[PDB]
Amino acid sequence: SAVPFHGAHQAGIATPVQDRLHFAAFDVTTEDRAAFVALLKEWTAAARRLTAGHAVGEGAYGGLPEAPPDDTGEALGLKPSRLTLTIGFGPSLFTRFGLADLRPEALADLPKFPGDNLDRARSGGDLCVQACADDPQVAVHAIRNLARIGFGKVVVRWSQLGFGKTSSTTPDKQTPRNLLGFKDGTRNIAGTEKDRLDRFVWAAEKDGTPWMTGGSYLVARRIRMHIETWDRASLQEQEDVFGRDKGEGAPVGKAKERDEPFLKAMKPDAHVRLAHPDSNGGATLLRRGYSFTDGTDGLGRLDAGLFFLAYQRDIRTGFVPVQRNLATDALNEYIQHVGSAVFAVPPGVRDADDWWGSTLF
Amino acid sequence: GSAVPFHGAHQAGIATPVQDRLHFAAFDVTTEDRAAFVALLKEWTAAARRLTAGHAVGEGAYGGLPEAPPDDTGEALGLKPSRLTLTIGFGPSLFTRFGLADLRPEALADLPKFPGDNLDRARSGGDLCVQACADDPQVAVHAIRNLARIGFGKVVVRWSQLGFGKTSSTTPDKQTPRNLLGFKDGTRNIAGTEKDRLDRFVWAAEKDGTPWMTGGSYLVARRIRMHIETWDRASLQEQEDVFGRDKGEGAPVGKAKERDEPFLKAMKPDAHVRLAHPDSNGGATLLRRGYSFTDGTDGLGRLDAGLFFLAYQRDIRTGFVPVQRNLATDALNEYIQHVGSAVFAVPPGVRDADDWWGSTLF
Ligand code: HEM
Ligand code: HEM
Repeated sequence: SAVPFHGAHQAGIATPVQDRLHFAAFDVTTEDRAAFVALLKEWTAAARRLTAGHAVGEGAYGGLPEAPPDDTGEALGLKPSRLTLTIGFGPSLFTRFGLADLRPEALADLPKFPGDNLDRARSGGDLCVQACADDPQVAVHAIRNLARIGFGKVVVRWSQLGFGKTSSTTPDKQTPRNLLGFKDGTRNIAGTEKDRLDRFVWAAEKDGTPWMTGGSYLVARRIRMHIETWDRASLQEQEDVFGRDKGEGAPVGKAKERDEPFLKAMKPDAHVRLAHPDSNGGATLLRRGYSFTDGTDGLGRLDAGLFFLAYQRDIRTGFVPVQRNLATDALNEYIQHVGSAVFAVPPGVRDADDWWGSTLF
Repeated sequence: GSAVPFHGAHQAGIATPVQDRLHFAAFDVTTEDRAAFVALLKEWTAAARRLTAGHAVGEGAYGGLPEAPPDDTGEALGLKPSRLTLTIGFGPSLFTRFGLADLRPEALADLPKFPGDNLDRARSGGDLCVQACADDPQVAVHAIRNLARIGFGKVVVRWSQLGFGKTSSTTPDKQTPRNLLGFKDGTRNIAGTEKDRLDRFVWAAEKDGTPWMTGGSYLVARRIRMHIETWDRASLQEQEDVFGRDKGEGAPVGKAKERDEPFLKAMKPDAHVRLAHPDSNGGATLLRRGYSFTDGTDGLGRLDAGLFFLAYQRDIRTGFVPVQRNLATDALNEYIQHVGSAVFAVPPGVRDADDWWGSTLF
C-alpha cells in the first residue's frame, strides 16, 4: 500500500507501475540559489509526509483558525496508494545559480525529428515532479500542495494526467492495452532485472558526472493519436503497423504474446521491428508511460494519446537512436508528437537528513 | 468490478452508487432523417447492452474479416465491466427536429441567466448527452469512443468532460468523498435506497403532464471553475464559515459528527449549506452526482481545477432553479465561476431486451 521513499535511487522508476499519473513541469522564478535550496528541503520534507499518506506541515485542520491550513485537505481519509514522487532537473535549470558547468553531457538536447509538431507551452521546463499513485486524487493532491509550497519560487508550466490499468479489477502481470487496442509493454525493462537496470537505466560514476551517480535521464513526449483515422483502418493494417496481432499480441508467425519476435517476418517499417534493440545497435529503454484522454478538440475529435516516458542511462544512446530509427515507422500515419521535455533525475534521498538535489547543490 | 444491470423502469447511472470516474459527452445531431435517428438509437442500445456487460460491441474486436475494421476498437479487451453505466439524455434543441416540438416537456425548462455566469457557448448546450460512469477510466472512454464511432454521420460530439474522481454520494453508508476545496461533498444527498424520496424529488410521474417521461428524470450540468489560488490563501476559519461545516469531520458547525443534522441558525447567513438546504428553499431537494476535473494549467503558472456539477430532479423549475436562485448571496461565489451549462431530459429505463432508448418518445 506504500512504497519506501528513501533509497539509493529515487522511487517511481524501477518500482511497480501504479495506476495513475500526474506529471507536472515547473519553471523557476527566483535567482537566489539559497532560496532555491531552501525550497528543495521543504519539498523533500513534504514528500516524506505525502508518500506515507500524511498531511504536509501541521495538517489540513486543527491549527490556528486565523491561518490557512498547511495542507489543502483533499486527500484526508485516503491511503498512500503507492504514491511515489520523482523529481528531475531540465537543461534550462543549469543556466541559473551558476550551474552551467555541472550540466551532464548525457542530458542532451533532443534533435528535431521528422513530423514533430511541438507545442512550446507544453514542452520543456526547469524541473519536473512525476507523481504516480493508484488513486488519481492522491497524485493531484501531491502536485497541488508542492506547487502551493513553492509559490513565489516556482510556477507550474504544464501538467498532464494519465492512467494505466485499474488494479482493483485487472491482474498484475496481465499486459495493459494502449488506446489503439494493442498490448503495450511486452518487451520492456522490468524493475526486477537489476543487471539490465545497471547497464541501461542508472547513471554510473564513470559515465562522467559524479553528482548523477544513481540517477537517470528522462524523456517525456506527449504523443497524440489520430483515433478516428486509426479506427477506420482494417484489422490487417493495424496488425501490420505493429508486427503483432491485436487479440493475443504475438509477434507475427508466433502464437503467444511473450514469444520472442522474428523480425524478418514483420514488414520493414513495422513499429516493433524498428524499435527492437537488434535494429538499434542494442539500445534498450525502460518505458514507463501512461495513456491520456483530455477531452475533445474543436472538431469533435478525441484528444487522446500516449504520454510517453522513457528512462535511460544516457539520452544519446537510448531515446535518440531509437526515435531516429522511427523516421519511417508505419505508425507515423496515426500519431503526432506535440510536446517534449528532457530531465536529469538525481540519485535517491538516502535517509531522513538527505534532500532532493543534495549531490548537485 | 461487477456489472450494474442495464434494464429497469429507470436508467442506471442516477440512483446507482456513484462510480469512481466520469466521461460525459454531449452530441449534436446531423441528420434530418427521423428513421435514421431511430435506427441509431436501437443500435446504440444494442451496444450499451454489450458494453455494460463487459462484452465487445458488434462482432468483437478481432478475428473478423482481415480487410475490414474491427467492430469494437479493442482497448477494453480483458477488462471487467467495472460498474459501467450509460445514461442518455435529450437536450431542448433536439425537439426542434423530427417534428418533436409538441413533445418537449414543460419540466425541461431553459435556465435563466444567473449573476456571475460566464458560460462558454462551445462547452454548453447539446442535442443529447451520454453520461458514462465506471470505476476504470479506460472502460468509460472505450464506451464513448464506440458510441460516437457508431453514430458517425448522424451525430457529432459537441463537447465532452472527463471527471477524474467523484464529489458525490448516493450511498451514505460509505465514506463521503472530498472535492478539491478539501471538504466532504455528498453528506446530505438522496440515497439510492430512499425509494420514497426518489419518487418525490427525482423521478417524473405520469401526472406531471409529459407521459413519455414517466420514470425518467431531468439533468442540469454546470461546469464550475474553482479559484484555488484565492481559496488556498484563505484562513481555516474563513473556509469553514463559507460552508457551515468544519473541514476535518465535516460536521455542521457546533456539532460533533458529519451526519448530525445541521442547525441552520448557528451558521453564517451567507453560508453555502444554510442557503442550499431544503428548509431554506421550500423543501426543494436535489440528487447531486458531480465529479472533480483538472484540465492542465491556466497558462498563468497555476493548476486549473474545478467541479463538473450534475443534479437530477423531477422538475428543473422546482429543483435546480429555486436553489441556485437562493445561492445569489452564497459566500462560495467568491471562489467559483460557472463556465458551462446544459439541461437534458433523461428518459425512462430500457424495460427489456426488446426495448430501446427513447422508444417512449419515438
Ligand atoms: C503512441 C505512441 C506509441 C505506441 C502506441 C507504441 C506502441 C507499442 C507497442 C504496442 C509495442 C509492442 C508491445 C511492447 O513490446 O511494448 C511497442 C514496442 C516498443 N516500442 Fe512503442 N509505441 C509508441 C511510441 C514509441 C516510441 C516514441 C518509442 C521510442 C522512441 C517506442 C519504443 C518501443 C520499444 C523500444 C518497444 C520494444 C520493442 C521490442 O524490443 O520488442 N515506442 N510499442
Ligand atoms: C464547486 C461548487 C460547489 C461546491 C464545492 C459545493 C460544496 C458543498 C459542500 C462541501 C456541501 C456540504 C456537504 C453535503 O451535504 O454535500 C454541500 C452541500 C450542498 N450543496 Fe453544494 N457545492 C457546490 C455547488 C453547488 C450548487 C451549484 C448547488 C445547487 C445549485 C449545490 C447544492 C448543495 C446542496 C443542496 C447541498 C446540501 C445541503 C443540505 O441539504 O444540507 N452546491 N455543497
